[PDB]
Amino acid sequence: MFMINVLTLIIPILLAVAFLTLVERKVLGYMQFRKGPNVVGPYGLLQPIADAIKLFIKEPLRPATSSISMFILAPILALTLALTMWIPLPMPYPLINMNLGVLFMLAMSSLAVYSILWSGWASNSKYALIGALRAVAQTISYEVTLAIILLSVLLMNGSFTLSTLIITQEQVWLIFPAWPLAMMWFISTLAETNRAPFDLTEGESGFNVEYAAGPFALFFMAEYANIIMMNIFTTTLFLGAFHNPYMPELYTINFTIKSLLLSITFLWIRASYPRFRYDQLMHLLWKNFLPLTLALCMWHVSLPILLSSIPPQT
Amino acid sequence: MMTYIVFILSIIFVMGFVGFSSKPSPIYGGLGLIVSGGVGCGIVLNFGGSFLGLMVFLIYLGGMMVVFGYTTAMATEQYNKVVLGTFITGLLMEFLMVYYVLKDKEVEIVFKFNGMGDWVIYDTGDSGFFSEEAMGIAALYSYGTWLVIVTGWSLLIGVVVIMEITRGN
Amino acid sequence: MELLQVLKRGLQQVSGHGGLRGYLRVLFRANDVRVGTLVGEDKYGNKYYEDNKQFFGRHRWVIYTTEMNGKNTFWDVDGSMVPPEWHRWLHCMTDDP
Amino acid sequence: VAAFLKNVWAKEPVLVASFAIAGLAVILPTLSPYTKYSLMINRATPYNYPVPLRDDGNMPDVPSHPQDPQGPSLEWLKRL
Amino acid sequence: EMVRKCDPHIGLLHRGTEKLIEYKTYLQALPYFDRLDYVSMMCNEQAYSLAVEKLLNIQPPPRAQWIRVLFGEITRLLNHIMAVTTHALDIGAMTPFFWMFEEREKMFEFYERVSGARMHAAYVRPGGVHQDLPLGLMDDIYEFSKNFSLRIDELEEMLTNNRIWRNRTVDIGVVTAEDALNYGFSGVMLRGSGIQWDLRKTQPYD
Amino acid sequence: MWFEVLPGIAVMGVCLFIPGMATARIHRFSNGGREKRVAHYSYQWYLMERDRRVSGVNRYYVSKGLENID
Amino acid sequence: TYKYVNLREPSMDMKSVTDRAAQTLLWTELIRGLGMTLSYLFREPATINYPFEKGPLSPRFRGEHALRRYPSGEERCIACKLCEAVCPAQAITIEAEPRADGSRRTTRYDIDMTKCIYCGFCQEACPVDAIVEGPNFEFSTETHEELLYNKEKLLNNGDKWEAEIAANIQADYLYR
Amino acid sequence: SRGEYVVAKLDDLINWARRSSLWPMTFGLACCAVEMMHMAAPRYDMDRFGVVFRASPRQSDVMIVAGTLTNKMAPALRKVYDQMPEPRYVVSMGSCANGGGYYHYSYSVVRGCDRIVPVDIYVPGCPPTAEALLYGILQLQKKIKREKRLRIWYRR
Amino acid sequence: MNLMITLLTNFTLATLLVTIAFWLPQLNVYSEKTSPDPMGSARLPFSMKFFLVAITFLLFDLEIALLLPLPWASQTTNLNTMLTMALLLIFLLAVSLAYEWTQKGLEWTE
Ligand code: SF4
Ligand code: SF4
Ligand code: SF4
Repeated sequence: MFMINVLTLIIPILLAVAFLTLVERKVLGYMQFRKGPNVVGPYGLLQPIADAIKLFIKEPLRPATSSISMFILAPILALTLALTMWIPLPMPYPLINMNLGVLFMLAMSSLAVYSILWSGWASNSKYALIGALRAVAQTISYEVTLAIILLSVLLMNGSFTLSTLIITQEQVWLIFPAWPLAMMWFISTLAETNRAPFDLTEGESGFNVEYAAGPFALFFMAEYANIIMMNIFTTTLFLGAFHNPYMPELYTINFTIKSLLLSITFLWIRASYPRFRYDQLMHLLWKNFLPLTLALCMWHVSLPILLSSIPPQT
Repeated sequence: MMTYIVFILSIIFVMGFVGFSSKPSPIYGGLGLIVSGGVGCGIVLNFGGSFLGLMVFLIYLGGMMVVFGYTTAMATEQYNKVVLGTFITGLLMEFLMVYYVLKDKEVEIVFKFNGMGDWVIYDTGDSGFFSEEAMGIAALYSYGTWLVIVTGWSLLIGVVVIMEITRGN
Repeated sequence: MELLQVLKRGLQQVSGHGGLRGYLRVLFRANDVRVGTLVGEDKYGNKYYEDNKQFFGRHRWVIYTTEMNGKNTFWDVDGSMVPPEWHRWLHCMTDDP
Repeated sequence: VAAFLKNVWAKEPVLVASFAIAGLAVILPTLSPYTKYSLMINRATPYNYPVPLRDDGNMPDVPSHPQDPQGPSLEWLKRL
Repeated sequence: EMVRKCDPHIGLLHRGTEKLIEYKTYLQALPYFDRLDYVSMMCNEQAYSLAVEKLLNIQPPPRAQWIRVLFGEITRLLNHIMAVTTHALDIGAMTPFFWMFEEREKMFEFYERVSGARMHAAYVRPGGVHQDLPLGLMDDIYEFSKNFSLRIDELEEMLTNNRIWRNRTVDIGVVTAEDALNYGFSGVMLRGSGIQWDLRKTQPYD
Repeated sequence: MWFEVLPGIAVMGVCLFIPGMATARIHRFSNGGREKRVAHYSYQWYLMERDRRVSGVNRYYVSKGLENID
Repeated sequence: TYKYVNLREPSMDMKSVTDRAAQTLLWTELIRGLGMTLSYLFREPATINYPFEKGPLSPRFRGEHALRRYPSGEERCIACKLCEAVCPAQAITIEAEPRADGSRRTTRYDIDMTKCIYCGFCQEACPVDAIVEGPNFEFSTETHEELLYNKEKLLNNGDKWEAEIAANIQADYLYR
Repeated sequence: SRGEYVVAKLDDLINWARRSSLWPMTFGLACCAVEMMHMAAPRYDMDRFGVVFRASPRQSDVMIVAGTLTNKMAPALRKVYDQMPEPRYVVSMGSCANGGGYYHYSYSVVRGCDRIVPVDIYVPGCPPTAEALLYGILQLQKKIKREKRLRIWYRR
Repeated sequence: MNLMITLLTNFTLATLLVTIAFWLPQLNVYSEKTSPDPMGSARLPFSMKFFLVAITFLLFDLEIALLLPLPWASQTTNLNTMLTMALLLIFLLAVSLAYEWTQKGLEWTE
């Protein structure tokens, strides 16, 4: 009975990321005065199926890897931490109701970089190793800023429970008292998933270029699942919906619409700006984002004390 | 066999230590340490330490072992009998302890160890409307003023020391 | 509301292809369902349509025949199936069909 | 002083905003009259059991019933 | 992360064009100049035509002179659209590449309606132009250029005031005026360094 | 025109609406037609175990009311 | 006769510097770029439906080569070898001999379509308008030797595309 | 029989999947690359056919040789072709890639790219128009559609 | 037991997908390739900046771990002491950041 719940959680994730590839192509194309795929299916609805069947019957590369264990294990960890990370999400009721769901998601965010590191190490090309090192550094820096922003927002919330965020946002959204934290959180989640304008491996090498068509597809599925879930996390954290305990479908429809709009905003940001340099995004974090994060952390530590606005523990 | 779950987890824990006590390679040693850290987080999860288990996942694995493997990737350039030998030896002694303490239920090496499950020594009470370990950590600012002061000064001094000694001039 | 006008335009686009079956046929063959003034048809069965309301490039089009010279071209439409006398009109070399 | 402040507001607005927010956070609790309300809100939360005292014979301030007029009141928290 | 030496290796597109010119007549050597700079096609025809007409001691008719300059400026719009949008495409701003290439396609219709080929026209020839403008061509040129000032503004909105684009370009490749002349730089490379020089203003043609 | 991208967004919205509706319906089905009980602390778990031990069915969701007293 | 791009001195008063600080603290120009892209989303795309729709072309278009005929059946080419003398890529090979009735006609007329640069010098050097560049461009093959046209292939192309080539010549020949 | 029908339907399915998701790897050598980018423009829009724009050579299906292949360049082209996963196809676009074109008699120009790599579709022109290259891509899709790999495997 | 079941299900789906992706076209028949990147012969040179930002991340992560239990700690009774210690922790974090800023620590990876 519970395995039915697990399957109905994990199979729509794969369907959603395939049609997210389709939606990305269509929305990106319509924003630059052309169309997306509309030939393969009716309005291109059969495009992800054709792409999947094409990618699963292509000849594997078989690179001359130094180690085969890390080469196998990097997609394993990537897909596992992409799919495990969806379970404490309160939509409006979570699959696993946990006391420290935010800390759980932050722990898997910190743990997800080993796929990049092992993919960079397993490839025999040292240029791929350099690219993997740069991607790892970017991910851990924005992990730091994600942790501080999450700490301040939860200090407004008062507990690490993810379902309590619906209760604390019943009157007004948290984007109204925490819009600088909202903006910086959105940019940090953009830079976490190697999303434009923070991707580097596409510009002048990639860490996962040596993988076959299948493992590259699995890395793509993991990355796009991370993108969708991060948008859902931003929706739950800052733009919470009205929840009726007798009609959960109202909350489901509302936050689904909001997270769809946020994912469309991700694709919209992808097609508007040039790429950052590596040192420029390091400058953006360590010299611009971090001082404001520390200042707003002090402000949100002191603000409930001076306003008699301390939230309950339970 | 379910009631020995923590004990079962503990086996994998010490098994993971023989993964890196033999020292095959820094990447494989890091992988063994990652497995051992996850198993230890599960062990402390089964005792009620949820915040400390997520401290293990967030700070040990995702914070420090990431830097360890990141520095490993800048050394031990990519391309034994002793590694497999001590791995087999350690596994054999470990299963000898397992078999003996599952046979006669009371062994000793340095201290007397009991062969029952971990569930016996648990508490029968309820903590109420709070987690005791959560408020124990939360008392870091209310009670541990001196500890906070010395830890913060240590971290600041560590930052100064780290950026000083790698200048080379 | 002018969205009612858009929905009405879609409904006459559905009804202008001789029903739902013809609408789905032209949708799955041409990936396009707009109706236009029938300029004519040749001996091979290709139907040539015009619609001056569209912008330059989409104002003239052709629906290819299903069988040409004994070859089943229901799905295998070809750009070289147009005869030259209609090839001059279709490529906007002249106004007169 | 005013020339320096306008200069750093011209070159580095991010640091100016961060320092202003930090200074506000460090000087505002000492001036707002609502910190004591936070203190007695945190004091009034009943995490434990209010274990009763044995009546020796002379305790006029302690109540004999929960609904008695004696003991602390909570009308201020009800109104605020 | 810094660069201390750059060694560009060329010769991957050495077709040996100027040896093949010696074995062909002056009319046959004209389409060779179309394929040298394949985004400035009609401008390279004019440079070759002006050299042959100088040696022939003849001059083009006044109407042909105005067509060459008019199609020279359309060619300048063709190159600058390619030189800017693909410059942003390599940087990462891929979106204005598709907007301006629709305007690049409309100017390709002007080439093919006057010469017959979309890109390599072989239109400007020594002595004038090969064929006259067809009827109604200049009406379409006026209709295109009337709306084109809006298209530059849309690209200018995406890049000029954008802080990411400036950070990639504010202090990159600074060249002095004295070193630009000695290194044989010309065009925008001299012009961007503050040197007041233009061949259409200093040594004018037709 | 721009509304041709809407079938993909509709499919994605259906696929994202499915897990929440499924979780809510499974929770209501497996817990006697009501919400799944949240046990975040030991006191709530003690209450849940007391209901399970008092129901006589070894099911906590079978709530015994005032009919079970003398 | 010259203008100074990027020689602007920004104002140092409090209003302009506060506007600049608000611009770099609230991301005004990034919102401007987002608004530009969002406005460009709701425009009708310029994508045509190939092969059901074709791009616009002029009757001067130079595509596939063809050999024309007189309106009596007699072929126009009289083996004068001007096209092979003017061809810059040397794609044309001509061999000629008098036929049975004594006319000057070709016996071999090959055009190497992989050498030809599609420049139209042959159709403008022909004194009888025999060789022409037709309007066809969808003639890609699967084998290299299929792009080596002989006299028979060019005559078949002329007989296939005469009904359009004659109209194009009629519409264009006054400019020549 | 049953097996012949099953392998025929499976061959049709894999043929549709391969031909409807072509990922090209262009070679930006010369003029014909500019015309390729004009085919990728919003007017003609290769991307609506499932044919993505500027795919990586490590995951691409079809290689489009657009430009002049010189003697200094051909080993790099052969290396790129050898490092491409099967099934792979080569499209020669323009006169330079087909038979040398204008520079056929040059000392440093490979007379046709078919001497280095096997070519499936020859697109003629100088440059061939964006409609012509799109027509060549569609003809390659038709050529992939009538493949008979599983029928040959079952018959052998 | 639910979390362990979910973890095992995610892990087994991941390895099933990896095995399918790594072995399904292996049964096809193709032709092999020879054993042969800009820096194949050159050794990898060490860069101090990447290691420096790694250790800076580690130290800031440790101070983040120290700063984390503030939501639980805000419910205390010594509110003045808790506020003072929280502000002191964030102030020492900012002091470490500013000292790394001043001594050219964030150079070329700013
Ligand atoms: S178009 Fe030019 S290159 Fe082609 S056959 Fe004619 S003269 Fe030769
Ligand atoms: S120029 Fe004309 S008449 Fe002369 S040989 Fe060529 S095709 Fe024949
Ligand atoms: S075939 Fe013509 S257009 Fe293409 S690269 Fe060669 S010279 Fe340029």
